[PDB]
Formats: sequence, C-alpha cells, structure tokens
Amino acid sequence: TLCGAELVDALQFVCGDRGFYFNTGIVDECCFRSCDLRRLEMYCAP
Amino acid sequence: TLCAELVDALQFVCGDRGFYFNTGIVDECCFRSCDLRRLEMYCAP
Amino acid sequence: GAELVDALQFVCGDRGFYFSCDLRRLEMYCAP
Amino acid sequence: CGAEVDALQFVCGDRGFYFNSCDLRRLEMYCP
Amino acid sequence: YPGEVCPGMDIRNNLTRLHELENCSVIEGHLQILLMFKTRPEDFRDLSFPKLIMITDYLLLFRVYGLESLKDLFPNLTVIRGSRLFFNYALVIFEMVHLKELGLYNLMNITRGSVRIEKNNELCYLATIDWSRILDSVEDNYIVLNKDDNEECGDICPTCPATVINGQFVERCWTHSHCQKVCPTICSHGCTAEGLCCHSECLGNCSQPDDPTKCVACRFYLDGRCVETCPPPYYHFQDWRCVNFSFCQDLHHKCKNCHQYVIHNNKCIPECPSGYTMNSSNLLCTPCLGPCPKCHLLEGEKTIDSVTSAQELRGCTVINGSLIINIRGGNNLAAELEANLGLIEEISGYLKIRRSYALVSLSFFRKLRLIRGETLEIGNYSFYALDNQNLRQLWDWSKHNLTITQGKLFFHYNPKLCLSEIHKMEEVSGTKGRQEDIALKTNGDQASCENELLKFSYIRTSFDKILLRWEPYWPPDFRDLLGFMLFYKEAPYQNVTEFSWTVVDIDPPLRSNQNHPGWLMRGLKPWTQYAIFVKTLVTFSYGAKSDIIYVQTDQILKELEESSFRKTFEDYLHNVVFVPR
Amino acid sequence: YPGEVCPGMDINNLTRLHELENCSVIEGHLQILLMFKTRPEDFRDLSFPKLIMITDYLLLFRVYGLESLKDLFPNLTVIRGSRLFFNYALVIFEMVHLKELGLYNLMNITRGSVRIEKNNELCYLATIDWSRILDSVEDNYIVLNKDDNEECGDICPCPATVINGQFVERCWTHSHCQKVCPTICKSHGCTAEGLCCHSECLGNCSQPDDPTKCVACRFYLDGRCVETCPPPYYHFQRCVNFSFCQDLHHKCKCHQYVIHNNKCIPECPSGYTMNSSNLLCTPCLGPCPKCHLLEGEKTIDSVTSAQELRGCTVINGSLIINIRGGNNLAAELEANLGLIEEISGYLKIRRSYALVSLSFFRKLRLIRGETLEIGNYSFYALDNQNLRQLWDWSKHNLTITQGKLFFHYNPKLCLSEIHKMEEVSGTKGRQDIALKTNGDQASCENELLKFSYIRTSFDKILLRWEPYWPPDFRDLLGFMLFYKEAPYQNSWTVVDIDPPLRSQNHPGWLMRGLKPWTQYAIFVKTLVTFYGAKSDIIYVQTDQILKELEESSFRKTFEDYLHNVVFVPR
Repeated sequence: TLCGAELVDALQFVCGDRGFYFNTGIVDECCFRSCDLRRLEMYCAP
Repeated sequence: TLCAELVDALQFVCGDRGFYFNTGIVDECCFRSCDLRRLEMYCAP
Repeated sequence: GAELVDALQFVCGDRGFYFSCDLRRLEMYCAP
Repeated sequence: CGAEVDALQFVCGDRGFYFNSCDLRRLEMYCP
Repeated sequence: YPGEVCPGMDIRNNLTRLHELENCSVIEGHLQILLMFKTRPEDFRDLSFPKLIMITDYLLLFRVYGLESLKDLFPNLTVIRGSRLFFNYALVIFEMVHLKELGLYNLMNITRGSVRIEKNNELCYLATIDWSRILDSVEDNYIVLNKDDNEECGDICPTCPATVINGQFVERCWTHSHCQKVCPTICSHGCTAEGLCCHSECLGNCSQPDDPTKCVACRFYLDGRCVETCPPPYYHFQDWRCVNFSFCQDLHHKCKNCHQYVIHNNKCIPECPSGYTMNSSNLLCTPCLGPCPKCHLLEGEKTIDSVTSAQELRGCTVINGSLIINIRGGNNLAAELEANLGLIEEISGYLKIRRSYALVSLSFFRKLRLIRGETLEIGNYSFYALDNQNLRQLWDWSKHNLTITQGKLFFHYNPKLCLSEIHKMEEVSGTKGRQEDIALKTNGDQASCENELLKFSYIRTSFDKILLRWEPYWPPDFRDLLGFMLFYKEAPYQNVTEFSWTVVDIDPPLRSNQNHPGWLMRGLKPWTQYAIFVKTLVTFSYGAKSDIIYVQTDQILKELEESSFRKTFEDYLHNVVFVPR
Repeated sequence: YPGEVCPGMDINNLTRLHELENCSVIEGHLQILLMFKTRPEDFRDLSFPKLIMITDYLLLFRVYGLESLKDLFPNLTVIRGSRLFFNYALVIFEMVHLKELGLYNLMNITRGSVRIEKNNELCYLATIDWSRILDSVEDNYIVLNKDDNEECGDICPCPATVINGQFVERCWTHSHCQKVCPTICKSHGCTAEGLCCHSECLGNCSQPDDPTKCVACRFYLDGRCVETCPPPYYHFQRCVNFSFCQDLHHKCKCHQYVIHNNKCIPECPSGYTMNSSNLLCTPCLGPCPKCHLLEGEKTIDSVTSAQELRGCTVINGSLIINIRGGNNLAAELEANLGLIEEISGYLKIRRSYALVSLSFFRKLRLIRGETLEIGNYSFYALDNQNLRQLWDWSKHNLTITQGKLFFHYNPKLCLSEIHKMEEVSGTKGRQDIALKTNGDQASCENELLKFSYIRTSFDKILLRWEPYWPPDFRDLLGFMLFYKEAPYQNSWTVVDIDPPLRSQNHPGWLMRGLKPWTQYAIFVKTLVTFYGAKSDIIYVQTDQILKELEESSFRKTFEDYLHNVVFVPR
C-alpha cells in the first residue's frame, strides 16, 4: 500500500525526469487497494 | 396503577374476608389498570 | 453541630422549631 | 531532571554518552 | 424425632390454620405464613411450636402484623436444607411490619441457598448474625432496607463469641438472652455445651456425642438414626430420609387413585430418568432401547430468572418451547444453571438472552446440540442478545457443535463481547448465507479485543527502570495507527487478568521507508515484580496487543475526529493534483 | 496596474513559471506544484513584483528550494477567495525547504481560511496575526511545521498584540513585519503617515482619499474602484462592458454567458430563459429549475463541493453530507445548497461531526428516491456526534415518495424529533432506529417539572416542585439538582437526591454554599429506569456506576416475583 507521503515518493521514483501530468482518484487506487508500477507510470507526463 | 400499594388495595378490598390460595397479579394491575371487579376475585370466597 | 441548628432557623422561619442533610430530614424539626 | 541522564546512562552505557516531555526515541537518537 | 412428618403448608389469613403444626416435627416441604392483617402480639404471646426440628426446602414469612419475635414460634428449628428454593433463597422474610427480633437462635445450617430479609420496618439485631457459619456464600445473600438504614438498635449482646467478618471484632447474638454457637473447626458436626464434637453423620446439634441415635439434624436419615448411606433394604427419598417398607408402592397407588413414583439406583424418584422406562411391576427403571428424552412447556416459554425456574428443568433433555434466560442482579449463577439445565441438548424453539447482567458465558448448555426454530421468535430470530453487560463468551467453539434450522441472530449492547467470537459462530453453527443481525458499535465497545499479536523483542531490566522494545506494527494505512499505550499493574501473583493498570501514551515511530517502538519505562521499585503489555490505538472505517508479560527487576474523543480531518485533506489534495493520462 | 489579466494556471519544470512575468491579476487560482529537481540557486533571481491580485486561491505543494516567497510575490496584496480549496484560500503543504513565508504585502482574504501544514522548515508562523487578514481564525489549521518540537527564535526586524493577554511582536520576515493599520480605516488601508485612502479600497494605496490611486479594492472599472459599476458597465466576477460578455459567449459558441441584474453571469438563473437576440435573460412562465450529477453522486465534504451546487434547485442525483473536522459550516452550506427544493435520489448524513442541524436545506420539499442506499434508505444517519435537530418541524413540510429512514448513532438527537418525522414526511410506517443510541447523552426529557415555591436567603435558597411519579412509582430512582453561578440569563453542579415517600411531601432541596447577592441559574431533573422530566431553567439572585441501576432492577424483580406467586385468582 502506498499512502500519504509514501505515494509521492513512489510517483517520484516512477516519474524520474519525465514529470507529472495535468489537464475516484489516486488515493483509492493505491492507498485502499494494491497498486503496481504498471498503473503508476500513467500519472507521469507523456 | 397499583404496584406495596397493591397490598394496601387488596386489604382495603378483602379486609377480614381474607385472601385465596390453591402472568399474575403484577402484570394485571402494576402494568395495566385494574378495578374493583378484577381485584376482589383474589379475596377468599 | 451548632452551625446546622441556627441555619435551620431560615428553614422554619418564624414558625419555630425544637429538638445527607436533606430538606426532608430537616423538616422533621419544625413548629410541632 | 539534571543527572536524573540516568536513563541515557542505562540506554547507552558502554556504547557511549556525550552531549554533542520524554521518550526513548529522543534519548535513543540523543547519543558514539 | 418427637413427632411425625408434615407436608409443606401455606398458613393463610386466620390463625386457626397454624394449629396443624402442633403435632409436627418434620415439614418435608416449605413453610409459608402469610397475610394475617388483623393480628396483634396478644395473639402471639402464648403460641409456640417447639417440636419443629426439620424443614427441607424454605421458610417464608410475609406481612405478619402481630409477630415481633420468632423465639417462641420456632425455638429450635435446626436446619433448612434448601431442596427447593424461593428465587435463589432458602430464608425469605419480607415486609414484616412489627417484627424487630429475628429469633431463630438455634438455626444451624442451610445446605443450599441464600437468605433475603428485606424491607422489614422494625427489624434489628441483623448485624449480629455470622452467615458464614450458617450458609456457604454470604456474597449471594441480600439484606437491605431494614430499620438499620436509618436508626441503629441497641443490641443486648447477652456476654458470646466474636469474629472479624466486618472490619473489626464484633460479638454475634440473636436475642436478649441467646447468641450464636460458633463451634470450633475441629468439629459442620457441631459441639455441645462442654465442647465435645458430634458424630460425623450429624450436623448442628446432638444430645450425646459419638452416637448416630442422639442427633436432631444430620447430613441421609435411617429410621432411628442418621447414616452416611441408607442401608441395603432402605432406599433414599426426598434427599433426606431412608424409607422402603411400603412408601414407593403406597405413593404410586395413592397417585393413581400428582407425581408418580419409581425406584432407581437405591433412591426413590418421581420419574424415571432419560432413556429409562417402567416395567409396571417392580417399580424399577430399566435401560430401554429407543431414544426417550425427558419436558412440555404449558406456556410455551420459560423465563429462567432464578434457580427455581431452572430447577423445573432438572434432568430435562428436550424442551418443547422457548427459553428466555433473563437473569438479573449480578450474582454468580453460572454453577447452578449447568447442573439444572445443562443436560438439555435439543430445544424445540428459540433461545433468548436479555438483560443478563451476571452472565459471562453461555457454556452451561453443556450438551446443546440442536436449536430447532419451530415456534420461532416474532421477528425471525432463533438466538438473541440484548443488554448483556458482562457477556464475553458464547461457547468454547473448539469443541461444541451447534445446529440451527431457522432464522438469524440479533446482537445488541454487549459491551464486553468480542466480535471475533460472534462472527466465529456463523461459520461453525451453519447459518451461512441464509438470511431473510449484528450491531458493530455496541459489541465489545468497553473491552475491545485486539485481534493481532504484538510480540515483544527485547527486555533490558535494571535497578530502577526497564527497557522494552517490540516489533513494528503498521496497518494498511500507516496513518491509521494513532499511537501506542503501555500498562503495568505490579501484581505480585502470576496469571493476572486482562485489562491500577495505569494508562500512558506513546507516539508512533517514523517509517524510514524499522525502529523498534519500545519505551524507556521508569519508576520501578528496586525488587518487586511487574506485569506489562502494550496495545495499539487505531482509527477504523486492526488493533494488536502484547500478551501479559511478566518480569521482575534485577469527550476526549475529538482527537480521533481531528485525525480523520488530517487524513481527509491529504487524501483530497492527492485526488485533485494527480491525474492519469 | 503594471500588467494584463491572467487566468489561473498550474506550473514539473520551474521554467514554466515565466508566464507570470507580464502578469498583474490572475482571476483564477495559482498552483505551483511538484518541482522535484529545483534547488535554491534557481530561486535567487526569479521575481514577479507586478502580480497585483489573486481571486480564488494560492496553493504551493512539493517545491524544492523555495525557501522564501519574497522574490516571487512581494506585491500580492489580496486573495479574495471566490473559489476555495477545501474551505481554504491559502494552502502551503509539504514545502521542504520553505522557512520564511515572505509575502509581507498581503493584506486581506475576503472569504476563506488558511492551511499551512507538514512544512518541515517554516518557522516564521507565530508572528503573523490573521485577524488583520481574515474574518475568522478558529477555522484555520496550522498544525505540523518546524515549530512543533523546536523554535527558531522568530527574529523580528513593529506592532505587537495579545495572544492570550500577553503582547507579542508581529513580523513577517527578518526585515519586514505586519502592517496593523488603525481602526480609523477598518479595511481601506493606512499609509506610512497613517492617512487612509478612499473607502472603495482594500489594504494598500498611494494617495489618500482618492478612488484612483488604489491597487486592491473591495468593484473596479478602469484605474479606479467604485462601490457599484457605472450603468454602461455590467458587473463581473471586474466591471466589464458589453464587449466582454459577448466576446466570451461567441468564443464558447466552455461556458455560455448572460447579462443579468447588471452582472454578466455564466448561465441563466432558475426560471429565466435565453433568447438568441440579446444576452439579457427574461423571466419565463414555463417552470425550469436547474443539476446533473455524473454517476448520480456528490459528497459534500467542503465548501468547494457545496459551491458546485450554487443556485441549484433540483438535484438530478444523490447527496452525501460528509462534513468532517468540527468547523461550523452551516452558513456557507445554506448559502450554497439551500435553494434545492427537489432532490432526485437519496440523502445521506455520515460522520458529520460539526452538524448541529440540517436546517440549511431551507427549501427542501420533495426527496424522490428513484435511487436508494443499500437496504433501501432515502434518509440516513451515522456517527453524527453533535446532531441534535433536523428541519424545524413546526413549519417545514417534506415529502418522501419511497424508502425508509435510518438513525444509528446520533448521541444528541432526541427520539421525539426522530418520531416527529414520520408524521410530517408522510411515511406513517415503513421501517432501523436504534433506541439506545439516539439522544443517549441528550437531556430532551419531554415531561415538564413546574416549580412551585421559591425562598431565597442571604446564603441559601429553598426550592419545592410539583411531585412526579411514573406509571410505576418504583421507577423513580431519585432526583438531580444543578446550579451554576451564571453571569447572564443568556459547568453545572450535579447532586443526588432521594425520592420522596408517598402518602404529598412536596419534594425539594435546601441550597447551601451560595455567595451573597449574586444570581444563580438552576434546574432539577429526574433519573428513571427504562419517561423523564426536567424543570425549565429558572434564574434567581441570592437576595462503572451502572451497577446501581442493576441493583434497583433486581429489587423490583423479587418483589414482582413474590406477588405473582402468593396472590392467586379464584
């Protein structure tokens, strides 16, 4: 489970130098339920 | 509603006539309402 | 104690009195 | 207070003790 | 015995009824004198029944308006066995108006039951009776609302043994001229004026020591003396006397021309036990093939509020109705329930628990196999639980095998019942997924069970403190674990009960993507033993405790609400600022 | 204004922030987020001093190297708060190296609160007084920062005010402090010499007593600020002319735009319809309430969630009031979702800690119930600790077509008000209501205990009230009196009193320990075994324990048992 400050760290590890994306969320998909690297790379910039 | 009060009521009704011996008298008088018609029946014949 | 008897004056008033400290226990000493 | 470091004395002991609310974690990271 | 044997009688309004006791010695029943309102002490000055030695079930006096002392009516009534009680009581005296002296100075033992002398307006001389030398458990007796509530009498104390039952030495007396015979422990058999103990097969009082024939009371009774076991040609009867000559035949023929009678195991009993039948000739039970369990319920229900309600089901195996266990008062009734209603295996109806304050376990149903739902509870329930403060266990579910054929269960306001025990039955009882039940907030809210195990890891004790350290525990959400709390009790004796017991809080450790969250516990006296364990505090939409480990030296709930707010904004912020491609 | 008008923006790379260079006002919101590669040498020489005004809110989160905002925002003066971020207009969250805030020129935030939490170096926090910035301070939450187990000293460079009776100096940075202007101009803005500019101005200004020399103002047309825009210029969120609203409408034809009440608003209000000739909205005889909900669901956890239903009248879905934190959100909830007469779905109230009433549904006629909660409930309640009253049933009419009510744990909600629902709503019987968790800590005993005698003395008082007896007099365990030296008619001292003995021995108590010539507020309330009555609070001037309940129940049981056995009918 990636919750709270852990989720930011995990998305930073996954994003690298790509950066995040902009323009019922990330908490439910990764805090309440198990999440993997296969569905956390889709929050990064294309 | 007669609920010690029941003893005084039964004595005031029966008096020297006395009581009888071979749900009950509480649920019939303490919970519900009772009159002289259903309380005198406890006195001895 | 004497602090209770004189205090009892404010309970009986002018009617007088004579020989958990609830009022019902204090009404025992009164005019009669 | 003061030397009553005795908790630090017992926790550190031979490991080492120097001065570069209370909780063991504060004293554990307090002090080679 | 100076007299014959009496049936139990109820003495009603007029005093002409009480004269039947004149030629009586044994009342193998109960004695009730009741509701004689138009009487004065002048009617009781010269009315005495001195030849009463034996009462077997219970003595109750109620609303006598003339009696002020029992020293004349029953001067040497020596024992009340307690075969049949009166709502867990063997001696009840209630609302005696002009009674002030209890009398009964010669009463020796009550083998089974308690005593309730309550709401007696003029009664005193009560604090001078040591009930430990009369009955077994004083903690079950209830004397309350007597004259001692407001004004204390001046006890004569005529000058008699004194023992520390209260906080200090006090003399124990009955009347203005009598007191309690506290026989030394060398003799239940009892001792006479010179101190010589009585025969082993007797209790209370004896004329000449070491003689079965010289006894008035005795723990069975042969025709002439009292013996440990009735002789071969005499069977037991009414748990007190040995009669064989024509008794079981005469009662059996009298009943036919009520309780039938039979002979079994050298003991005359009203009905053959389970699985036994009547050969109609010898009056002996014989083992009979074909399952023949014992009990019809005329009302269709039975509220087990006391022992006498449970005793009506003694030897019962099948109930043709519903049981409503409705015990009140907090008295430890667990021992007596199993003896009476423990052989019950099959119930034809629902089983209900309401306001059972005392009950801590329902295991007294030692052989409860099947709860048939025929004649079910209105509401479609076949097992119930409401307002049971001290219920923390239902069954030892590693061994018991229960079956339910009908509707579901209800559970409300069981503050000490862990939800693990409740949920465990649904898998084992056999009612999975067949509903047409449970209140989470009111089950175990006072004695919250911690499901997980928090094993210790390190122990470092010293001359004035101790060092503890346990393995980390983190829920699925690390933010859920609010913190820790540590308990000690410094109990000298091992095997201390679960949650003195001082509470003190500890903050969680940082995760560091672990540090042992133990505590530098201080303030222990240099030698004494200590008992400690740690437990987690968490928020819920889980929870662990350490076993009670033993070692010797060498309105405020807004914080939970505040924590939920802290999670809500951080959750809200993450949901908005992170968007998938 | 030294720049143009900007929309809101979210800024990974720091170089994206360059768009603020030619900016003066952002009518949206400013979010700067998630620069995980920057370091303080990328913030030494980046300044945007021409940013005048932020309308909605400013949020900075996970920025590495932004130790101070002095360079970035030295002239940001007002963050009005048209659109909030979970009840907050200023949020700074998990800034790693931020230690000094730096925006000394910020003066007012018209609507909102401030959230600064989990910032591991910020320390210049106890030296900013928010009463001069916000209308309320009990709603703000600054909780976890550097100064939770440490103090940097707060080296002031300045006016001082009281925290709890002790004066402390208020400062922003090492070289600046807060401008606590005197009350002569409450919000217009005192200058260096103490003079105040025109009333139609907020915070800061150049030449006193002039509408034109201001920079921030409470509307604004052209180089001056006025109370209401001139007739040729309609209002905006700004004072815009006919060009702006038509330009936006043609650009979208994405929000349409309509001229209404001299105010260019996006969509026509309820009961008003648009004709393509002109953008003025005219009243329509045909009824036409407004709110489509995706997935038929909307959880009102904050003002922002409530604000999306502003002017809403019919909800085409379900509402889940889930307010958390204990903040009084009643007024904003009414102002946002108080016009929704009709709700097409189910209404639910879970874990609403602060909610004392649901009266903010001031116009709520018809809960339809086409879609229902599990268990088929159309009105639900759980863990509402401070909920003590639903709609004022004396004058409020509600209709529920289908579904049943539910009430699990409302410790301050009376059962009488719960039962009063079934009569008015129309659901005479459909049930779900836990009788021992609603009003368990409430004093809503319906019966009345009228006082009868009052006798006051120099140090004592005498009270006597009319006797009360339940249908079974043995249920009256006793009495409980409460007094407290109340300062005005607008905790209590609990005592225990034994019940009177029947015969009337007018029950009462003799007051003791009172100080002379001071007023007291009192009432007596019964305790019973399960009714209940209380005395209406009168004012007069001085001219583990639950075992006892079990003992009383046991005492009734045996006395009841004895009568059932010894009294037999003929």
